[PDB]
Amino acid sequence: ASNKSFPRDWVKTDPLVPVLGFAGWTIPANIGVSAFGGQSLFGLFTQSIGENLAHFPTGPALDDKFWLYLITYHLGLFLTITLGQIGVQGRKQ
Amino acid sequence: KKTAAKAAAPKSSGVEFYGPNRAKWLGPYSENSTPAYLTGEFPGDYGWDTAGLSADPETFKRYRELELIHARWAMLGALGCLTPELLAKNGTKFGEAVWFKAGAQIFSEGGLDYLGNPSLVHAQNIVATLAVQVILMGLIEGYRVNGGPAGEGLDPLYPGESFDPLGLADDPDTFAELKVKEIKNGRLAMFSMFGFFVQAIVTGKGPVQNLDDHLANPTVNNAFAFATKFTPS
Amino acid sequence: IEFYGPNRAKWLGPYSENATPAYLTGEFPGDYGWDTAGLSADPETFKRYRELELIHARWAMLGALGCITPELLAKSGTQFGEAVWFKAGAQIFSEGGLDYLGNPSLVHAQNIVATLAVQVILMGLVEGYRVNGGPAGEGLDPLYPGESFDPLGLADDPDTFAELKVKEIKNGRLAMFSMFGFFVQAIVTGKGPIQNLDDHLSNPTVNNAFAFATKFTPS
Amino acid sequence: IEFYGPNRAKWLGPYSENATPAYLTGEFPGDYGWDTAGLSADPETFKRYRELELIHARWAMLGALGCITPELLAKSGTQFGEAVWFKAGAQIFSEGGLDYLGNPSLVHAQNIVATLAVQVILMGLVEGYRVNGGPAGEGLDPLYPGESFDPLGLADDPDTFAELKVKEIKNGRLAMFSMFGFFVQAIVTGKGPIQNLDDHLSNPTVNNAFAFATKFTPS
Amino acid sequence: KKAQVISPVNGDPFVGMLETPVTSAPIVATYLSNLPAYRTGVAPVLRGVEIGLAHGFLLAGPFIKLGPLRNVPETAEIAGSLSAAGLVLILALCLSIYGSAQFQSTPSIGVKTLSGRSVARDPLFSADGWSEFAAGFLVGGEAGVAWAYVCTQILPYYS
Ligand code: CHL
Ligand code: CLA
Ligand code: CLA
Ligand code: CLA
Ligand code: CLA
Ligand SMILES: CC1=C[C@H](O)CC(C)(C)[C@H]1/C=C/C(C)=C/C=C/C(C)=C/C=C/C=C(C)/C=C/C=C(C)/C=C/C1=C(C)C[C@H](O)CC1(C)C
Ligand SMILES: CC1=C[C@H](O)CC(C)(C)[C@H]1/C=C/C(C)=C/C=C/C(C)=C/C=C/C=C(C)/C=C/C=C(C)/C=C/C1=C(C)C[C@H](O)CC1(C)C
Repeated sequence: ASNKSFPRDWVKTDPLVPVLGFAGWTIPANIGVSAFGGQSLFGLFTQSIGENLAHFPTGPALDDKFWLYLITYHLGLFLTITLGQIGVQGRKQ
Repeated sequence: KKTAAKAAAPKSSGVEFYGPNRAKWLGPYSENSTPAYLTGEFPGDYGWDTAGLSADPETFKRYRELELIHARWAMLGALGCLTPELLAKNGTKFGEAVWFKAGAQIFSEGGLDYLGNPSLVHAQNIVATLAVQVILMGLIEGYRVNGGPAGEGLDPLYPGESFDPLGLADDPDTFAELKVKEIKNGRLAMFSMFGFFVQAIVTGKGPVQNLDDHLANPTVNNAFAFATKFTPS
Repeated sequence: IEFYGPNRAKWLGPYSENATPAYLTGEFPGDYGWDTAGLSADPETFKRYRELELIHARWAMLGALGCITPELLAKSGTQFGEAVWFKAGAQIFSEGGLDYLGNPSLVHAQNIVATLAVQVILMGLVEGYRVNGGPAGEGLDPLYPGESFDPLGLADDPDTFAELKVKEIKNGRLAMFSMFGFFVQAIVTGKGPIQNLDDHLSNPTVNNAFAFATKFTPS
Repeated sequence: IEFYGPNRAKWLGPYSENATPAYLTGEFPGDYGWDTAGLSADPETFKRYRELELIHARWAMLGALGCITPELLAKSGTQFGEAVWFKAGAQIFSEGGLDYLGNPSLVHAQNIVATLAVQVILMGLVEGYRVNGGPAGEGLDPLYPGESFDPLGLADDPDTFAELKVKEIKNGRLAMFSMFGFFVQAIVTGKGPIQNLDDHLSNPTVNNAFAFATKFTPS
Repeated sequence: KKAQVISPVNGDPFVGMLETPVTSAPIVATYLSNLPAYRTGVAPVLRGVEIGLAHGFLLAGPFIKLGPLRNVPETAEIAGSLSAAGLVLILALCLSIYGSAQFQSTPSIGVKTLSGRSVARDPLFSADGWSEFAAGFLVGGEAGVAWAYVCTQILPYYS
């Protein structure tokens, strides 16, 4: 029917799905637009990650212009990997 | 949970120990089906026989008798160079949590103050520390190569006896896997220790402190900023 | 007391692990069975290692006695200048060349390049004739010749000769380790090793080793 | 880890000279084969030495704990007078007899000759009944009885009991050597052994032993 | 296209369970095999003390931080720990009466493992085994809550 036993490999690990995921999304994620004044969406909150890593135990402020960077960065990072994994065209496309 | 059906010798697991392993190069793997001396059957074989320093079967064994010991030392070496640089940055006095003068603290005020607490071991002698190290370690590694109490010496790579409290050491396919998680994590510990050592030579700050400095400015605070140091002239 | 046999004084004694590697079981001096890495599994390479270790041991023993004698001689009743083995190599440059015994009636070597060239010539000759033989009978044995290098004749009785072999090898190992100690003392404290001896005998525990432990501190 | 057998932890371990004297090969606790003079060759005299060493070991262990406890107790939270074991024997003479725990509500022994006579009577009784047996079952074993002296019942399992034997003997040897140390400290420096402990922990190397090395100088 | 992940249980589409990477993934399967409630070869007393040690130590917390004695210093820990010990006590009572009600009659018939072989029945599922498990739970839970107090009093940067 569907199957008779659960296959113990279901995520077929193709090793260059993740490296192309974040490597092929972050090398164009740090270009530099007019929009930020010459900064990236990977270096402008590198400043932030290190910045509130300085004063360590203080959890950063709940309105601090970098939660936006965290959320909008992962909103694309996860998407590019989840569309990379459907780059298993081994039998479909 | 299903009993991994063994019945045979191979140990495939996912894909780890057979002819089709996972090699090192993604298309330029070892020529002619990987040099003829090593075709699976053991944890940690990936195929770097490029210098070929081990072609005799006894040397293939004796180098691995080094490997597992070396890796296990590096695991505790890594964690034992990580822990108090975190703890001192949180809330705990130590003297100096940096792993250069961690050994020099005996000379400082009164010996070794443990966890910043003046109610503990307080080792004032270096000489007694030397004595206990030599004596107890020479005993223990004599027992490693011979086999004495608390379990006899059967396999010098993996004894697997009353030493293990969990008693996991029964199903052999899951440990065809876990003998390899060992070596993967141990080589991670090896190169983390080279991080400790070469960062120790070049800049002389703690490895945690190197991570903090790097993440404060990843493009500026990295190895290349030390590149003009150590130049003759 | 049975080095030539299975009952040799093994590398851990009664922690011996009497399952010794089978490519050496007695029959050669110095076989103490301590092969943890096993870099001498091949037999011809093992022979090379026996020859090489013998050469290293004899050279190191010569160097070790050369590191003990002149300082004591200049400390007792003679003068050399710098009897400590550091600037004994630079005694030719200082003022009047290298005067042997600290006496201007002996060698008095002015130019070091002449020592250099003659030393290369003589050393090449003696090492070539060491490998392939030559004078005083052609060399038939690479390990121990048995020709006219023993003018007293101590190599008649075989078991005492084998005991002499084992003593030679043990003395050579000790000499190599001790010269390593000499080199490390040359690095760390950079003073006289027999000055070290006198200072540690005068100061047994107050200046032991770890006053000289914060010198090569990186920063 | 095989004291009961040929593979016992011998007197030099790795310099064991495995040609041990044949009149002891395991089968008894504490047999470490260190007979350099050999004053126990005869077997009945050897048995006497086993019994004698057991008696000495138990007495010395009792004395050693008696030398560690009272000083620490009077240092922590109580007072005895002279808790150091020198004048604890003269605490009956000083002012008010020997008050136990330093408290005039306990033993308060005024006359030492009464302690003397009662001590002789009791000790003669217990030693005689120790040799030939008597109460609590007649003594059938001179070394370890097995009768009602083990009210817990730890002597059921034999190999753990033998390990207890070996621990008892080793503890006794350590106690005898340590009480010898106590006596030598009583002679040379004549101060508190735990005062010695505190002073050496406060002064690890400046007052070690050889400040107290020019005291008994003849002239 | 000739690829499927979700399967019925051991073939057999007519038992009301179906296998998913939530239930029958390998790491999840080995994880829930290694928990103390599924080991079957150990004596139930020891499981009782392991489970009790875990649950008492976790149960102590919320009474400490959120109890009615949480602002008065140095005694906010005492009332919390005591209340948690009370809760563990009541859990022990519940285990005892469950033993008195559940295993009070005949057991079931048969049991096999998933990769079929006839495994025997777990000894935790008899009256004696369950009662022993309950005793182990009481001991472990009280020891755990006592350890929670101990751990509060000596801990580097507790707050
Ligand atoms: C009162 C009657 C009394 C009787 C009849 C016995 C009878 C006996 N006792 Mg017992 N004892 C008695 C009272 C006491 N004993 C002991 C303590 C012991 C011990 C510890 C031992 C005996 C043993 C023996 C037996 C043989 C000992 C012997 O030959 O002595 C001859 C010995 C002497 C006259 C004195 C020897 C002194 C010794 C050489 C000390 C040397 C000191 C050191 C060199 C170091 C000194 C200072 C430091 C700082 C250097 C024998 C059955 C021994 C035994 O049963 O062996 C199987 C045994 O080991 N008795 C004490 C505690 C003080 C007693 C108190 O009243
Ligand atoms: C002391 C540690 C040690 C030892 C004894 C060995 C021994 C061995 N390894 Mg191994 N290995 C090690 C560390 C070590 N390795 C580390 C850290 C890694 C991760 C990189 C690996 C990864 C690895 C793989 C993936 C494979 C082996 C293999 C082998 C076997 C044959 C290869 C050979 O001849 O190398 C002999 C090795 C030595 C003689 C050690 C040389 C040490 C000197 C000082 C040179 C090293 C200096 C370094 C290269 C300079 C840069 C340092 C920088 C990279 C940090 C042999 C059993 C093959 C095998 O059979 O699998 C088990 C194989 O497929 N190894
Ligand atoms: C370069 C010098 C040298 C060489 C070639 C040898 C050669 C040999 N030794 Mg040997 N040995 C030496 C010095 C040397 N020894 C010294 C100085 C000591 C005293 C510490 C010993 C103590 C010793 C024992 C106890 C035993 C041997 C044995 C052997 C034989 C087998 C081991 C082997 O393959 O070694 C190969 C060696 C090398 C390839 C040399 C590598 C050198 C590099 C630079 C690494 C050295 C780094 C070092 C570990 C760091 C600390 C140095 C410090 C300890 C001095 C072989 C003939 C065994 C045997 O059967 O005897 C016949 C044996 O049981 N040796
Ligand atoms: C009077 C106490 C005493 C006695 C009777 C014995 C008796 C024995 N011991 Mg023994 N031993 C003792 C104290 C004693 N021990 C102490 C204190 C130590 C620790 C240092 C040891 C450590 C020891 C070892 C390691 C071994 C023995 C062994 C033996 C047995 C054979 C040796 C023999 O014949 O001894 C006869 C002894 C005497 C006749 C005592 C003579 C005493 C006079 C006063 C001379 C002492 C002077 C002394 C050397 C000076 C320094 C004292 C200082 C070291 C305390 C025998 C049962 C061997 C054995 O097989 O065990 C069963 C063995 O291997 N003993
Ligand atoms: C008439 C019935 C009755 C009675 C007498 C109580 C009485 C109490 N309730 Mg309560 N309650 C009841 C019904 C009742 N409840 C009902 C029906 C509900 C559900 C609606 C609740 C829901 C409720 C909540 C939600 C809470 C209480 C709490 C309390 C305590 C408040 C006292 C105080 O200030 O904290 C002082 C508290 C202490 C000093 C701790 C004492 C803990 C127990 C009594 C001691 C246990 C001793 C020890 C464990 C024995 C050792 C065993 C050995 C094996 C080691 C008090 C014990 C509070 C409480 O105790 O929780 C923290 C609380 O938060 N009640
Ligand atoms: C065995 C083994 C095994 C395992 O398996 C592994 C391992 C461990 C690796 C191994 C080991 C090895 C080793 C240790 C080695 C070492 C060596 C040495 C030390 C040498 C020396 C060596 C040394 C030597 C020769 C020396 C020589 C010397 C000389 C000439 C001298 C000269 C001099 C003199 C007269 C004086 C003057 O004024 C100066 C001088 C100039 C100073
Ligand atoms: C073996 C051998 C061998 C070889 O061959 C030879 C030789 C070497 C000779 C030998 C040896 C020998 C020896 C060494 C011996 C020793 C012994 C001892 C030490 C004892 C002690 C012994 C000791 C002892 C008993 C002791 C006892 C003690 C006591 C009772 C005490 C008491 C007390 C107390 C409580 C406290 C108080 O407040 C006071 C007093 C009064 C103080």
